[PDB]
Amino acid sequence: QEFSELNLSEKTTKAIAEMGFTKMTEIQRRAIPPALAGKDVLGAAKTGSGKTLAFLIPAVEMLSSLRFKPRNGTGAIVVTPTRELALQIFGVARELMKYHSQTYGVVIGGANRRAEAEKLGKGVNLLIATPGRLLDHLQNTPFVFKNLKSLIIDEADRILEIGFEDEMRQIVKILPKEDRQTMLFSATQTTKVEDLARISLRPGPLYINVDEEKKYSTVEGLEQGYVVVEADKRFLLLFSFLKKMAKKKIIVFFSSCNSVKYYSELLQYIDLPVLDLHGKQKQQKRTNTFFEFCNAKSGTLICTDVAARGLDIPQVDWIVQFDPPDDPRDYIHRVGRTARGNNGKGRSLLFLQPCELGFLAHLKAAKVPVVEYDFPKNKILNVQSQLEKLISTNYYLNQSAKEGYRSYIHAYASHSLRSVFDVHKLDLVKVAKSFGFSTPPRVDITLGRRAYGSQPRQGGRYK
Amino acid sequence: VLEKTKKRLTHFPQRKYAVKA
Amino acid sequence: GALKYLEELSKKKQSDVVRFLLRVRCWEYRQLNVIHRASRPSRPDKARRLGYKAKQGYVIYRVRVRRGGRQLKYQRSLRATAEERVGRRCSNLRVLNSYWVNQDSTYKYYEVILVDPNHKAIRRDPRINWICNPVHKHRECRGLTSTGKKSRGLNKGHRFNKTRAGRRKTWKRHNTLSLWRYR
Amino acid sequence: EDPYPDTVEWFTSVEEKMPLSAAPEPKRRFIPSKNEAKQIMKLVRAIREG
Amino acid sequence: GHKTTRRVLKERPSRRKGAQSKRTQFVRSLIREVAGLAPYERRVIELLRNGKDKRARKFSKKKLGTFGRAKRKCEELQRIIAESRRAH
Amino acid sequence: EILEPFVDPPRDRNYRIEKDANGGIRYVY
Amino acid sequence: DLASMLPHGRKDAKFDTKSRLYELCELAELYNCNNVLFFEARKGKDLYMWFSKVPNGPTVKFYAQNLHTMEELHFQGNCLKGSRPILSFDAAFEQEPYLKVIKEL
Amino acid sequence: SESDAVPQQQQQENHIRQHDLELESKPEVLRALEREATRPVEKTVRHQSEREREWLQRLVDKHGDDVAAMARDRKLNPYQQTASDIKRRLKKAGLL
Amino acid sequence: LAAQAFKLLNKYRPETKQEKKERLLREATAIKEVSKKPYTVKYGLNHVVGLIENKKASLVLIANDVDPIELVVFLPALCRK
RNA sequence: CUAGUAACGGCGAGUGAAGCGGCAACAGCUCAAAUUUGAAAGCUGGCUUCGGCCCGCGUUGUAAUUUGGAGAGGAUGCUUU
Repeated sequence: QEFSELNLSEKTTKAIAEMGFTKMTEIQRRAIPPALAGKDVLGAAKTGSGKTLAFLIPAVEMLSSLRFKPRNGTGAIVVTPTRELALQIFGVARELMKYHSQTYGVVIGGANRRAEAEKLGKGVNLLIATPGRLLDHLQNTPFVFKNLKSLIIDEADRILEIGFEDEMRQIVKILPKEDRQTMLFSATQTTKVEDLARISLRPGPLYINVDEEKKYSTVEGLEQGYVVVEADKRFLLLFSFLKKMAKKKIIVFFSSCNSVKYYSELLQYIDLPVLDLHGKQKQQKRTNTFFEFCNAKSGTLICTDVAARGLDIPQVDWIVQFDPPDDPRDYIHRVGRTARGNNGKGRSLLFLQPCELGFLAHLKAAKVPVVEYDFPKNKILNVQSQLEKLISTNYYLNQSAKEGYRSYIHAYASHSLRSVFDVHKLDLVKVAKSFGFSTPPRVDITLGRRAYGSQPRQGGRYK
Repeated sequence: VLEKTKKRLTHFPQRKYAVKA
Repeated sequence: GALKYLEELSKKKQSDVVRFLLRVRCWEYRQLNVIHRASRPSRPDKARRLGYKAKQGYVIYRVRVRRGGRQLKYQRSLRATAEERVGRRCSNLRVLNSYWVNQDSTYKYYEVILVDPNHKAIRRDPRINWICNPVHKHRECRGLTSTGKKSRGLNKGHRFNKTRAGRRKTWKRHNTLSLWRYR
Repeated sequence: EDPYPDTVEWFTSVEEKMPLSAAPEPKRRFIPSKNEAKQIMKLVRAIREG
Repeated sequence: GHKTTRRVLKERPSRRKGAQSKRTQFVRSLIREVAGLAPYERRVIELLRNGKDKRARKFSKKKLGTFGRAKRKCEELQRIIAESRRAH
Repeated sequence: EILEPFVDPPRDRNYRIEKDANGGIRYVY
Repeated sequence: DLASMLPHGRKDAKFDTKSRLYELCELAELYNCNNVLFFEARKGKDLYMWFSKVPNGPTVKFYAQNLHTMEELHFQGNCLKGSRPILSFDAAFEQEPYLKVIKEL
Repeated sequence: SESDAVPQQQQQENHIRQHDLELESKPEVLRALEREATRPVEKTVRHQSEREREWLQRLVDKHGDDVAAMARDRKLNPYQQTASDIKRRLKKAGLL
Repeated sequence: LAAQAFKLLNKYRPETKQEKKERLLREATAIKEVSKKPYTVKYGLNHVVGLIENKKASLVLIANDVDPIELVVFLPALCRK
C-alpha cells in the first residue's frame, strides 16, 4: 500500500508527490489511518523512520477539513525536545502546507520571545514547540489555543530525559482535553513515559512497536578519534583537513541547520567543491544530493547530526564531528559502527576544545579506546584575513554568519551533557573568530529565605 | 508641508465616492 | 546616544560630580547679569527634549529669580516669572519653553528657549512655523507654556473639573441664566 | 568620617565582549551609497541640460 | 451579567512603558558608578557596612518619604556594596 | 568519579515548618 | 485619639495599598513592634480596622462605623494622657470562642 | 454546519489591496455615476531608466539566464540585490 | 604621543566641501561618457558613542575642554567598560 | 436634561458640580529618546547674465526614517505615483 490509495485531499496529495515520497514506510502505513479515524495512538518508532510524516499527515488533513484560519488560533501542537529536531519538523511541514491556506510556525528556545508572541497572536494554526517556551507562552502570552484538535509528543523519552518533567505535566493541565487527538511517539518504554501516556492519552490507546530489539551495542569493537583544537582555529582545521584529504569520501556533522547553510556558502566562495544537506532545501533536492553522494567516488557532504539519524550513511572513509553531538550514545556507538563500514578502513574523529576534555573521562569510564590526532602549526591554511574580509563586505554571508553563530551557541546551551559542554566555559570571542567575526555578535547565554510573616495563598483569582 | 506628510498625501489622497440609496 | 547618559545624570543631581558642577556654575551665574544670554544650553539634553535645535533663530537666555513668598503666596510660579522677564527683554522673540538649571538659597536659575519668528530658517520649517502666527504672541504672558498649562489646571478627569477649560469660562457658563423662546 | 572618598569601579571592572545592540545592521552599510547616487544623477541631468 | 463570548487581544505595546531594555540598565549602572552617591546615600551606605540595617532603613524613610522607596534605595545600595567587594 | 557512563552526575532558611488548622503548611518565625 | 491612649505605641501613615499585607509584618519588625493596629480606608468613605500580632499571631478584620472623636464639644470628659486603663469586657466576650480570641487581642 | 463557532465565518464571502477596493428603474444621475465609475482607465505604465536597462543588459551578457550568479557577483551587482529582485526586474525589461 | 596620533589621523581626514563636490563631479561626467569603502575619522558625540557601544571603534580621542563637561564625562568609563 | 442630585456647611442663611443619555460639529498629528556613517544628504546670507558662485550656521547634531493600541531591519510579491 502506498500514499495514493489512502484517500487524501488534492492539496495534500500534490505536495506529497512533489517530495517524491510514494511508498509508505511501515509506521506511516499502519498509524496514519488510525489517526485519520480519530483514535489516539502510541508509537515506539526510531527517529528517522518516516515518523515525522506520520503525524503531520493527520494534522494537516484535519486543518483543511475543519477549514482553519488565522483567527481560529492553534489547531495542532507538536512538542519536540530540542531545537533542531523542531526545525526539521518545521521544514517538512512547510513542504506539506505549500498548497494549503493554513499557517505553520515554530517556537524554540533561544529565539526572540516577543517576536514569537506577535507571531502567535496573529494566528499560527500548526505550532511546533519546545516544551520550555511552550509553557512560557501558554501562561504569559495572549493567543488562541481554545480550538486545539491534536497534540503530538515526538520523542517523549528524550523529552523526559532532558528534564522536562514538570513542563509536560503543566502542559497537559492547561491544554484542553475534550475531543482531542493525541499521539505519543517514543523509542524506549521507560516507566516515566508510562506516566506521561496515562495522563495525556485517552483511556484506550492504539499502541504499535517496531522498536529495533537487535541493538548491536558493542563496547569493545570500536575506536574513536579526537583532536584537541583551539576555539578560534576549529574552522581552519576543518578547511585544512578537507582540502588536504580531498579526492576522498568525507562526511562532516554539524549541530544546526543555520550553520550548515552558512558553511556551504563559505566553502563555495573559498572554492571547495562540497555538497550540502540542510533543512531549507526542497525535499526532492535532498534525495538527489544524497543519491549523487552515494554513487560518487570522492567528495564531501555537510549535513547536521539530526538529519543523519534517519540516513543510511554509505561507505565513507572519514566521519567528521565538528560540533558537539546531540545524543552521544547515538554518536559513539552507531556512527562508530558506520565508520568501520563492514570491510573498509574508516575512522571517525571528534573536534574537542581544551574546555571539553571531560569527554575523555566519560570515554575512559565507558572503556572504549581513543586515538589522538595532532596537527602541525604549518599545515593550517591561514585564510582568516580573507575570511574576515569576505564577511565584512558581503551582506548575505554576514547574515548567515550571525545565524550560524547564534544557532551554535543556542544548541551549546541546550545540551544534555551540561558537565562536559556548557556555554559558560566558552569564550565567545574565539567562537565568533572561527565563524568569521572581529567582534562577537550579541547572544543570550541564559536563554530559600522568604518574607517575614508570609503564609501560602489560601485562594483568589490570579493571572 | 513636511516630506512625511507629502508622501502620505500622494499615495492615499481623499478619494471621491458616492453611496447608493 | 550621549543624551540618554545625560538624562540619567540629570536625574541624579545631588551626586558628587553634578553637585560640584552645580556649585561652580551658580557662582558664575551669580556674578553675571540677571537676564544674560547663553551661547549653548547648560543642559543640552533638556533643551533638546523641550524643542531646542542648533539652528539660526533659536537662542537661550538664563534668568535668576528671587525665591520665597510674596503668609501670602504668589500664585505665579517662579518659572512663569522667569518666562515673563525674557519676553519683556527679547520682545521680538517668542518664548518656546523653559527649564531649571540651578538653585541657591536666594535665587533660582532657569534657561529659556526663544524662537525668532522673523528669521527665514524658522518660516521655512513646518515644525516651527506655527510659532510665526500672530496668535502665539507672548505665550508666557497668557499662561500658554508648560508652566502656565500646569498652573491653570489644564488636565482631564474628575480631579480637574473647575479648570479644564478655564475657570473663568466655566464660572461664566455655570452662572449664566439661559432663557429660551418657548419656555 | 573621610569627607570625600575614593571611587571603586564596581561596574567597569568587568568587561563584556558583545555590543549592546542586538539589532541587525542595515544593508546600507555594505553597499555603495544610494544618497550619493541620487546626487550624481542630479549632476548628470544638469550637465546634460548644459 | 450578560453572557458574551470573550476575545483575546493583541499585546499592548504600551505595556510597561518605563525602560526594561538591557541597554537602559547599562546606562543606569554606568552613570551611578561615574556619579557616585548623594550625601544621604553615603550615610545609608555607611550604616549598611556597619550592619545597622534598621537605622539605614529608617533614615531612607525620613529622606525619601515612603516605605517602598526606602526598600528600593536600600536594595540598590546593598547591591552596590555587594558588587564593590566582588571587584575588590 | 563518574559512576554512570554518560548521564549528568547528580547535584538556608529563617523559619520553621509545621502544619496549620486546615492540614496545610504554616510557618513560625 | 487612640494613639494618645497607648504610650507603648508609635504612629505611621501613608502605607501603600498596592504593597502586600505581609509587608506590614516587615514594617513592624523594623520598628520593633509585636502588635499592629491598621486603618484601611476604602473609597475615602469606609474604614476597616485590622488587629494582629506581627510575627505569627492571629488577625481580625473589622468594619468601623459611627465614629465620634474628642474634638466634638458634647463629650464633656477627660482622662490623663497615657494613664493605665481599666479594660471592661462583656460576658459574651468570655463565653463565645471567636470573641474570646478577640479579647486577647 | 460549522465546527468552530466563529461569527466571522458566517459573514465571509493575509494582505489585501491597499490603494483601491475590489468591488463586484433607477435615477438618471445615479445611472451616470456608475458609468464614469466603471469606465475603462488608461494603465499609464512605468518604465525603467536608461541606466537601469543598461545595468541589466550588462548583467545578462555576462552571466545569462542564471539569476543566482548575478546575485553573488560584486562587480556588476554592487548594490548586492537578491536574485529574485533581479529576476523580477529582468521580466520588466523583457529579458528572460 | 599627540604628534604620532595626529600623524596617523591626518592620513584619514574627511574630504572637505570642495573636493567632495569635485569628486561627485567626477562620477557624473564619467557616467555621461568600482570603488571600495571610504575610511575616515569618525566624529560627532552620538555617532562616536554609538560606535563604542557597538564595539566598532578602535581608538577614541577625547578633548579636555568641553564647556558643558557632562557631554564627555561618561566617555572614559564607557570606553573602559 | 442629569439637578437644585451627589458633596460641603453659625447644617440657619445657604453653597453646589460630574459620569451616563439625546443632539450640534467632528480630523488628526509633530518631536526627544537610534549610527546617514558606503560619504551634513540640511539651512541663513549677498554676488549674479539669474544659470549658479562663494561666505557663514552646524557634528556640543542641520535633513531623511520613526512616535508605544506603535515602529525599525531583512526577505517577499502585488499594489501606488
